[PDB]
Amino acid sequence: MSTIIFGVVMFTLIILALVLVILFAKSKLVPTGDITISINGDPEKAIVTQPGGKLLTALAGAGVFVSSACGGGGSCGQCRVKIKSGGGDILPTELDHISKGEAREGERLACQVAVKADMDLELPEEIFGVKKWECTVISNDNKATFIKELKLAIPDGESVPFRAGGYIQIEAPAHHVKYADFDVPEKYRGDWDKFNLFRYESKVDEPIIRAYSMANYPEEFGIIMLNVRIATPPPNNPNVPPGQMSSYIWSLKAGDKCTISGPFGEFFAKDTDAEMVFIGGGAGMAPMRSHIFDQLKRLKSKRKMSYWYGARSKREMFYVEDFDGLAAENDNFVWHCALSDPQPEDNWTGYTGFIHNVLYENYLKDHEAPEDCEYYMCGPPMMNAAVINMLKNLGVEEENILLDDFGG
Amino acid sequence: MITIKKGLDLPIAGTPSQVISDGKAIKKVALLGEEYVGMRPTMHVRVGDEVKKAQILFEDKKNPGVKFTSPVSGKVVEINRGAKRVLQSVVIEVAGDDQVTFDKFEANQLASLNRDAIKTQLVESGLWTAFRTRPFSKVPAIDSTSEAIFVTAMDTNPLAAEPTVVINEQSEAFVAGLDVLSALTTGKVYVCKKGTSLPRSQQPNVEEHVFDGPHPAGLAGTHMHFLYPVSADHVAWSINYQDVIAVGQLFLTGELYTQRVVSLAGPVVNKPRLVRTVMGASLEQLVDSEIMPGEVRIISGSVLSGTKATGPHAYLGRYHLQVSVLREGRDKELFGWAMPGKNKFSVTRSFLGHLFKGQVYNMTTTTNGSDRSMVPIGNYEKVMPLDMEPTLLLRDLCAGDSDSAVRLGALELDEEDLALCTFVCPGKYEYGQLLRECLDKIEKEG
Amino acid sequence: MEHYISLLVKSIFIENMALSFFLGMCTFLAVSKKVKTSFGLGIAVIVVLTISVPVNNLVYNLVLKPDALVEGVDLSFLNFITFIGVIAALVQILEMILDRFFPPLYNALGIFLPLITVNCAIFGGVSFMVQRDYSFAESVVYGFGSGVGWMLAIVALAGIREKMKYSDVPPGLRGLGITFITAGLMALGFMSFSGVQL
Amino acid sequence: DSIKKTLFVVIALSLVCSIIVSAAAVGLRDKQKENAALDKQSKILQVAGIEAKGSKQIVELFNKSIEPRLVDFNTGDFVEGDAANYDQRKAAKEASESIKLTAEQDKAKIQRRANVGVVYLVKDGDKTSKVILPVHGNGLWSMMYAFVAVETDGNTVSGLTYYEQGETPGLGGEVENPAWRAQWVGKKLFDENHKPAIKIVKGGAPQGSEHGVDGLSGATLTSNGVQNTFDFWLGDMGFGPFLTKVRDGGL
Amino acid sequence: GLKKFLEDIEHHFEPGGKHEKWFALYEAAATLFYTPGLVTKRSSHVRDSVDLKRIMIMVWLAVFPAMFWGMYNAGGQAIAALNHLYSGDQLAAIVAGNWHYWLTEMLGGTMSSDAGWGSKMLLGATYFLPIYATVFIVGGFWEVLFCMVRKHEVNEGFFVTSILFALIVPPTLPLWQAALGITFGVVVAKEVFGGTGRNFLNPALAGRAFLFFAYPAQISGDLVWTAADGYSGATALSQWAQGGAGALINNATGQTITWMDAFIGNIPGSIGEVSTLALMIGAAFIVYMGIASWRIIGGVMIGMILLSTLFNVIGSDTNAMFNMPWHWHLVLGGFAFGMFFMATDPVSASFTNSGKWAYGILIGVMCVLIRVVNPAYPEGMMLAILFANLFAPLFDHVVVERNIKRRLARYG
Amino acid sequence: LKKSVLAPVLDNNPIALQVLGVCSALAVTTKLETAFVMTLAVMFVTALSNFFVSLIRNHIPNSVRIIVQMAIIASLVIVVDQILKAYLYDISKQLSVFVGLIITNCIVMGRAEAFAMKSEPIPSFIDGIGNGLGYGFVLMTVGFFRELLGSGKLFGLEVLPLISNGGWYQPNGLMLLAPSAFFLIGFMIWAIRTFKPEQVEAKE
Ligand SMILES: Cc1cc2nc3c(=O)[nH]c(=O)nc-3n(C[C@H](O)[C@H](O)[C@H](O)COP(=O)(O)OP(=O)(O)OC[C@H]3O[C@@H](n4cnc5c(N)ncnc54)[C@H](O)[C@@H]3O)c2cc1C
Ligand SMILES: CC(C)=CCC/C(C)=C/CC/C(C)=C/Cc1c(C)[nH]c2ccccc2c1=O
Ligand SMILES: Cc1cc2nc3c(=O)[nH]c(=O)nc-3n(C[C@H](O)[C@H](O)[C@H](O)CO)c2cc1C
Ligand code: FES
Ligand code: FES
Ligand SMILES: [Ca+2]
Repeated sequence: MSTIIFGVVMFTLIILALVLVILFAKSKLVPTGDITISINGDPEKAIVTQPGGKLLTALAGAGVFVSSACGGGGSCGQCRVKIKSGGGDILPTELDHISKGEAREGERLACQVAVKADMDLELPEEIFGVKKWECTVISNDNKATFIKELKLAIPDGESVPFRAGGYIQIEAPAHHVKYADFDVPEKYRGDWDKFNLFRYESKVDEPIIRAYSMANYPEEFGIIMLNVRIATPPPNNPNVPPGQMSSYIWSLKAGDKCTISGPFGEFFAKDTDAEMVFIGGGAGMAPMRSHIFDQLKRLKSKRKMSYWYGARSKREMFYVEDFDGLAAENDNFVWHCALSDPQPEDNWTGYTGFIHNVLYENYLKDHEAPEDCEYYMCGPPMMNAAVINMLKNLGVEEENILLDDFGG
Repeated sequence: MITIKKGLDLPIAGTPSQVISDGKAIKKVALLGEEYVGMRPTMHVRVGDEVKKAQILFEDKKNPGVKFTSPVSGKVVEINRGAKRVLQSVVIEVAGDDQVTFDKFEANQLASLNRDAIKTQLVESGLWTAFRTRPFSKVPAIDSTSEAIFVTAMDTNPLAAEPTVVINEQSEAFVAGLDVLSALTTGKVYVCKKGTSLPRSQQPNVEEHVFDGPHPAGLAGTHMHFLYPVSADHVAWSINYQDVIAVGQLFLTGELYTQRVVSLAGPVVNKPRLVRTVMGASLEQLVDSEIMPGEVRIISGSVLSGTKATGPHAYLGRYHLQVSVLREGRDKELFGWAMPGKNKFSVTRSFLGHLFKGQVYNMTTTTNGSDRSMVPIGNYEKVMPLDMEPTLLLRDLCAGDSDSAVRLGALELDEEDLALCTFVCPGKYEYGQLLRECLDKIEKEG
Repeated sequence: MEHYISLLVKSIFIENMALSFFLGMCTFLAVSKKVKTSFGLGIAVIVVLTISVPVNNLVYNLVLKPDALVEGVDLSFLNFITFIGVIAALVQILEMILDRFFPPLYNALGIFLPLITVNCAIFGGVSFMVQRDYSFAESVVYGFGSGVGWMLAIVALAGIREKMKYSDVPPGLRGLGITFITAGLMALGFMSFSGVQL
Repeated sequence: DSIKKTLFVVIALSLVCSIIVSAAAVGLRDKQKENAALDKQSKILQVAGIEAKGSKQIVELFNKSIEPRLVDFNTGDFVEGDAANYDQRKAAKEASESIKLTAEQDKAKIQRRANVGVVYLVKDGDKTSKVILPVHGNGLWSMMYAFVAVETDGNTVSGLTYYEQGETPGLGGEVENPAWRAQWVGKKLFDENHKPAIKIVKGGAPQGSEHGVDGLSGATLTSNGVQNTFDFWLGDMGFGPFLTKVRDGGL
Repeated sequence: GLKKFLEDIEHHFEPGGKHEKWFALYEAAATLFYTPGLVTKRSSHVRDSVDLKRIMIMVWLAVFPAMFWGMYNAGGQAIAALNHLYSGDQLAAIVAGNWHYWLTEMLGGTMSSDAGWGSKMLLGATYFLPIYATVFIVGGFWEVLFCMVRKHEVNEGFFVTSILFALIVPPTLPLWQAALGITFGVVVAKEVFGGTGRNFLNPALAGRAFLFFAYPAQISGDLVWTAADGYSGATALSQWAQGGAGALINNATGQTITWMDAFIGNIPGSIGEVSTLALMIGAAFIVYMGIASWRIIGGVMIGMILLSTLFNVIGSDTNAMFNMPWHWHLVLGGFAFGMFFMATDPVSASFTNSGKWAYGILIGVMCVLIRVVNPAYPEGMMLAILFANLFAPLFDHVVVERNIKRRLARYG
Repeated sequence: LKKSVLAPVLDNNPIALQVLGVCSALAVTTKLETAFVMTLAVMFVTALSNFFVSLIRNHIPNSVRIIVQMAIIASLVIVVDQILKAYLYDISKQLSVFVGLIITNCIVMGRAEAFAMKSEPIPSFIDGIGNGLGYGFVLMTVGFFRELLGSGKLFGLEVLPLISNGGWYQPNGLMLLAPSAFFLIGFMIWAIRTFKPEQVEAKE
């Protein structure tokens, strides 16, 4: 027992000496003081956060909302801030989301920035105009087999200032839903009972946000109209959980309430004075209605326009009366739709097949200059990639092709 | 002076007699759309429209303001479009004598012209396309400006014409063009020439420089490397002597001067000589009756760097000042790779040909081997005089590394700068395309 | 004069820590893509080894050696804990002090300190020093030489992997397989100093 | 309640870990020492000709037969001490009890020799059968240690064993080949004039020779090590005076 | 009519045919006899005459004098050592016990002392040709297998690889060991990196290092360098180490080894490495043509001479290898073989003219170092070249980093 | 579940995919005895460290987490070293300095930090066992090949008769030297990513 006591005492004293040395070193060698963040010039009013923390979290701390999609981490890659003086570096998500796109001015993804030193940023005013709301559902009904028109009423009579093509983000809390509470009419009950779709159920236990595209042009006030497509399990593996957000929205009915974030922005129309060609499909009728209406109603422009929507039947087509209410008096607007395989109850007398074979054959095949036009498209992954292939084989530049991926 | 010691003067038969003789009357010209790098046309005419000299044919989307006009009057006969609907040529059939006229000046007014006036007249006449910026060898923007403007008063290409023989017929237009180019720059104008004397200008910033040696030396790339090294923050403009004559004539008479003097030479040409011709003329009519019976290849430019002119490409390029013709070599020979070749040219010393000095070869379009991997035996170092590491740079181009290539010196180069490295490669690599891909990636990323 | 020259040359060439002793191969194989990062990591390794081996020699000879503190007591089972504690503490205090006082040197090397804060290279260095029972000057020279040899090996591997941009490796061997084969060939190369008794 | 908490946590964890470690380390020292001694005991019993398996028989036969002794190299007679725990490897390092050999004396390239060495007497009843001497020398890659059993007459060899070496597995690591080691049975170390006369012959040795052992095939440089270590340790700076005296008697 | 035959069946081997699997074997056999007959595609309408086939065949033809002298010398040393030991009816039983000997006597030769140059070259051929055939077949198998599975065409270089590996080995090497060595050299050192032009080591030297460390007794010692049954003799770099220049003696004959004997090549050793004169005759031809690098050769010579003279100056009384001058290092062992044909490998060397000097200097210095201060190995050429093959890229890095600084100053 | 204990064997291998623990795999695989002993030791130490760090995950000060984790790991490997010297002395000497290098073995601290600090005590034990098993897979395979080919015996039991002792097999020398482990591990990675093309790395 002469050596055991020595061993215990020496182990304890050595570990204690090492710990105390490290604490004494850190006590004098790590800064910890006042750290400011001065943005968009310098009205000295700034965000004073302590040196420990993260940038976009420090920004969001005081009424400044940047576009985030997965709570943080770097999946989407739209948290782009101007860094005039701060951390000078590039981090793994910068290589994947702001890939090379050389930024000499300095525009790094805010997620990866370190707030330890002092920060000097530049943030455009369009970030400062975003707001949260509490809206109530006016109606929720099918316009196609798996598309629903979620209309919300912005309170106070105040309305959202946005531009055609922008997107809100929808907030939903922890909850439970089941499919047998849905308002699917009798016109659309066929396919649901055929795959036994009503058996599915879901529940999420955390907060979630997914982005949705407004389907009304800005001059329509006090309303945010959205077209949602419910994301059920794919037919190959129907065991996996269904979509948790898209299923939540279908549960809502008139008299509920929903909460939304301010106007985010991308995929805007240009003013080149060129011909505009719109190709929509699926739940992509939302950005196309905002684009076609913003031009004919508010801007009153005389650019040559066109719209080509690709459905799967006549039952799948919606907004058909509104568009003909536009083309009838505005003679510089024309629109066509093309059913893939119409059921014999349709008796369709127009076009068939996919839209890239209907757009090319009827219109682009005999066109004087296909490259001079502007192409705005928004649809499923199968339609998006099939058209962009066709447009490139016609000599069109990726600067004339505006695409709106739905992030999936 | 500057003396180039690393290079190669190609021994090839059919060198021309430097005497300017008249040429056939051309019946159709064309604008080759695929020689302007990064150019996406916006067509202003359709098939069947009649046009005038210096009337816009198309425009550039990626470069706003730049106009592409017609070399002659006449009438559009055809527009050739190829894979993925790309523009190949806009062919005009010569007719009528209508043109567009501009302002005229005197020879003493030219040095005091305004730079924006000069720019507007050049862009309107469509003579702005004669310029090219290093790096990326593109047509300059309408708002940009350069400190170094290089005049190519020499040519060391194989079977090429001597500039002085042509400049001594247009001395005064050459001087007027040099004065306009002295007024158009914010720095200096470098007239890169050989030892012989040329018509000279009395302006301060215009200055002459002399180069001697084999051919890497008649290229604007070596001139820039040795007088005004280029980078991303320094850009130089390049032009040749015939375009300077064109500028002088435009500013001296108010009309466009669309003539050329090309050299019709090659191992199969019956009478190689200097031929007067029009810009963008038809090579299949220019070489009519001046070739030997057999299967030949017609080229617009050098055999080191040119454009095989067949079908919709059988027209003289914009930056080309000669036509080369040579046979097509499709013969197979027993153990030809192992035979002692007395009539075989090489940079190495493996064959018996180098033992006979002064021998000229009847070369053809044969690839003397198959495509293999790069084994460096030191041939690239023998034919490149610039201060670079050719093997490492060419392996960076082969592998597809753009960032390393830029550090190794890709931004100084052009396709004409690696034509000789492509020439002497045992693995039969083509380095012009690899460097164009590297420069495309660079210009896109930034 | 010459007893420390043979030790340095031996530690650098005759017994290379990366290639002959197989110490620190995870960072050696993972962080050898660019010569710049390899140079930085090698300099950091040199510094940490040169600072760490003499301190542990001193601590061992003062407290942990048999009969060093009191007669009849052997406290030499604490070698592992003492050495690893000293190494970790020194690395952490180093990155702190360079981060606070020399931001240039910190962005130069202190970025490569979080990797070698617990490394088989340094632990094996101090362990072989214990085995061989060096003096203070011999510990300094051995640490410096072994760090320099490790740096040389890693910079050579990085140069080879930069030259290999023109290679065409089968897809199953892209990365780890071809790096292991490259390191094996480098070991065949360094097997030249086998029979040298220095 | 923050630094207090940190110090309390680290102190408690250190107490638990140190108790466990210092209890495990001190409790097993005796078993570790026996595990260290048994391998050398077994090797000596093997070279002595005695067959034994298991710790039981190893310890029994070693304690009953082998009697270690301390021998002073310069004088060549026994010196008192605790020979069972003497450590010649470490005694050679300390300059208090070592010497530095001249470049002419250092035939085996060991550079240092302890003052006293330990030998093992094999006893049969109360009489001495033979003596086992530890010798070592330098080969091409390593220092090779050996055991050699000399008979009572002081010349005849009854066995040999190389219990440590690092030479190439099938070129010079054949000093551990039993067919090679069995060539030493019967060879005479000294001649009539009492000279060192063991010879490792290159290219085969004549059958019947008393001083000749075959060399290693393709390892003349690990065969030189054996020859040098033997002509050194059989010299006057090694076991020469001791072997002369035991030849006179006194065993 | 060989030309028309190869043209009719070409459709069978291009995509869509029944024999599309054997395209790489048809292309390698079609392009051997006849040239492809191809024309340029783009923008460089005339090409040089040189290709990889001539670059490889000029190196393959350059080692023919060394190969023939090696066969002659192998046979001569074998016959002399045989007649040294046996005579009478016990030499006949030796000759009838070895097929290398009774085949030599059956084809017309003789094993007696008075055998001419024809009987010696025949025995040397009986020793050399099986090794070369085994190496060629086994290595070509792996080469064609890789090029087939990866769907490529067969690059050139294996002619040189195989002939060099077959001439740097002892005359008494077992055939299965040669097979394993050529397997390791081709597959592990070359083919796994992508083929010709894409590796970083020397494949022939990598295969010989595999055999030296794996089976070290068939490539070392005194029983492998004179193909005589029962004869044991030492070479001259392992006789200088044990006694100096006074120990250079030919035991089979009892004659001293002069300097001319080592230059001409009347000494035992690896098959083709013995004749410095023949090696020079070939190296001058391939250095004139511009294939081999006189910068690398000059660097190797500079390093060897400098380190040799330094060792000669500082001196030592125990190590007899300090006395060896520079003109003895040149003619003994395989220094000339490695300096002329194995260090000048374009792919394994440096790519810069200022890095080639350092590459050669490192090779020479390491060779003399392993020769002198390493007790275990009698030479060091395969290990000094393998060692410099790793640092060849580092010299190019230094040079090109110095080049990049000149460009940023706007002077380059 | 068995998922966590059997995935690191082929799906997520420490040495083959997550590179960790190469220093001991290159060194101890000359003998299948030493390979088995090191596998058992690594299993034991990683499992116990995961268990204890997961127990104390809540009260660790974040300023000195590394000192606490290294204290636990070093105590464990010290008692392992003491146990080895008392009951397996033959193998303990063969393991020259790699018994104490289980401290700086990367799998131990990797599993302790990445998984033990965030999980319950019981799952961390199975995680450590699974990582030890995945390590031992490569260890035992490389040791099998090297020991069978380089010396003709397995576990010290003669399987191929050596020519020196009167047999037919001549053993290979490289298998007992440094470079052969690199080649064996590289070819094993080749074979693994041949059957499971999920793990093939990107084009560049
Ligand atoms: C600017 C913008 C505008 C948008 N506008 C619209 C719009 O107007 N309408 C619209 O509907 N969407 C729109 N989106 C898309 C939106 O972000 C969501 O993708 C959509 O609302 C459905 O989300 P979700 O919650 O169902 O996704 P999730 O719930 O994350 O996934 C749903 C689907 O994934 C499957 N899935 C879940 N887990 C797995 C797994 N482990 N493996 C395989 N499959 C799995 C489910 O079975 C289901 O089919 C827009 C996106 C952006 C960026
Ligand atoms: C040769 C033949 C009929 C078929 C190949 C089948 C075979 C077993 C050969 C393996 C050796 C090999 C791959 C050599 C490549 C190579 C070829 C084919 N022709 C060459 C031609 C000239 C110079 C070098 C090479 C060269 O180096
Ligand atoms: C001068 C010259 C020397 C060569 N030396 C070798 C050699 O030593 N070993 C070898 O395997 N191939 C050699 N080769 C062939 C070729 O370079 C070899 O396959 C490449 O090293 C493989 O990429 C040589 C080729 C040339 C032209
Ligand atoms: S959420 Fe992906 S970047 Fe912030
Ligand atoms: S095990 Fe390789 S670094 Fe610790
Ligand atoms: Ca000793």
